[PDB]
Amino acid sequence: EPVVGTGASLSVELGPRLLTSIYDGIQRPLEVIREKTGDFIARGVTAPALPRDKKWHFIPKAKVGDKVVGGDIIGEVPETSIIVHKIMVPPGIEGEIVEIAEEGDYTIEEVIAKVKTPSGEIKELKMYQRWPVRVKRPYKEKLPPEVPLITGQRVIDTFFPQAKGGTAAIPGPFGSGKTVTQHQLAKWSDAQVVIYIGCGERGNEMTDVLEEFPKLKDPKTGKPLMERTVLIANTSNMPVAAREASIYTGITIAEYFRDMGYDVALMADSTSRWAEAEGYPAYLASKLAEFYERAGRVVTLGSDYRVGSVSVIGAVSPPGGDFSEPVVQNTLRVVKVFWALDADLARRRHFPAINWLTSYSLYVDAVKDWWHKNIDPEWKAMRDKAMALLQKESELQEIVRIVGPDALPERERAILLVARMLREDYLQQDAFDEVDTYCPPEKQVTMMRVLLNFYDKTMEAINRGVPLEEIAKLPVREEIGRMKFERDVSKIRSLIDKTNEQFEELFKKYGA
Ligand SMILES: Nc1ncnc2c1ncn2[C@@H]1O[C@H](COP(=O)(O)OP(=O)(O)O)[C@@H](O)[C@H]1O
Repeated sequence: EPVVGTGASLSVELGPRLLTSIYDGIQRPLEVIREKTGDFIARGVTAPALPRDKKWHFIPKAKVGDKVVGGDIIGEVPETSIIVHKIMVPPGIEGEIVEIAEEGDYTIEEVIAKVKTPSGEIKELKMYQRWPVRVKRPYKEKLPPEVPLITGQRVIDTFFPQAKGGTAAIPGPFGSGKTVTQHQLAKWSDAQVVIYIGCGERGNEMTDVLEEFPKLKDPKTGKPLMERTVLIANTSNMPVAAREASIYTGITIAEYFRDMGYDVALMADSTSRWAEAEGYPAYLASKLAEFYERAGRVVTLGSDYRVGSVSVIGAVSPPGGDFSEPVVQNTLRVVKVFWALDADLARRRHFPAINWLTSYSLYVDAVKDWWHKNIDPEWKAMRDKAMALLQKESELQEIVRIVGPDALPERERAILLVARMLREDYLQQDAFDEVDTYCPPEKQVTMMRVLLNFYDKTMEAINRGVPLEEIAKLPVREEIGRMKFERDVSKIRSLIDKTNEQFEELFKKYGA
């Protein structure tokens, strides 16, 4: 109960009823009290993490005489209408199943299986397990980044992708009302389970968490989002030790769902705060690295080949306006993706307000082959080409700030026209629209083809004396501006041929 080292069993419970729960930094339900210290040990107070009274349906998935290892799945429990809970042998336990519960209803303290280890010790297995939050749950192998976390947000999926098992940062307050991508990511990413550490601490970012989240829908199923979510609260009311520990608790819970074969998204909030008071400054930064090192897509423990994932999205909010010290410089050395939410884009109402010049993803090469093989062989070429055009536009805009626009040749005016179309018809996305709130991979590449083909044809036309003013008012342009609102991808695809012919009608009219 007490003991020396790093804590004496600072841990979490894992079994049916993690989903829909609201918790604190150390897994106590709807607001409890005070913990102290760390670096050595810690003290606690009363609350039961998972209900012992509630009865769960257990479907056995193994028989007497089955050999099992850590992570093997011995049964299933239908926990919400979205998520089947997978009952696994805890890590470090192996042997022969000598006893196993029949199908039926059971509380979580009941013994649903027994394992005889090779030395003969009999281990009793319940529907839940405990794990020290500060030790990475083990796995067979950490796979290299390969499969994108598909977000359905064009700028992210196309230009700044996150891999499943990857690490990403975004400017913080998740509760910030100036942006909604943080909410788009939670509901649309193709993770089955979300672990959310909303440490919104005061007023308008705290009671909006309670009794809206229960009404929030999971757009994929119609059912509520909380049926595939675990909330971890981090209020100003709470002790600084439980706040600190909350991310370790969240990522341990994420890892546990990963181990079942789920893709999970862990979203960690953060606030403009005074975190102050081992060779320090550098040490905390080294420990943060370790937290982010727990993200990954893995072959999980178990006898079946099984893959699961934890992807991390961390909020970042410096004390001041400037993104220099505390959290931001230290976070940006470890994360492979930064989505630079930009107050000046927001005021211009360019939405998602993601600065396409200051954001970055180091996963582009990691994920390209998944796109090429599954969606479009030209994904990476198109993406690179569109970015180069965005870079060119920005270089041109700088020059035109100095000398103005009147001296622009047709060619540069043309680059400006097409870059503007890319920004308006592709980067900008309407999270409030029934269609455009999510953009499937197949739609993203077709929209990109339409735009780049219009670019090719624009430059071909300039190259042949067609005035730009004639191209600017080509009727298909306005259809290109509305294609994000079209569900039918084949109708978007048809814009390619329509662009081609309209341009032919222009080559003709000029003898070009
Ligand atoms: N249709 C939309 N799609 C995506 N985001 C939207 C939409 N409408 C509004 N927004 C949000 O506005 C945000 C702008 O963020 P911003 O306020 O610049 O962050 P910061 O806190 O750094 O200023 C975008 O992330 C975007 O979510």
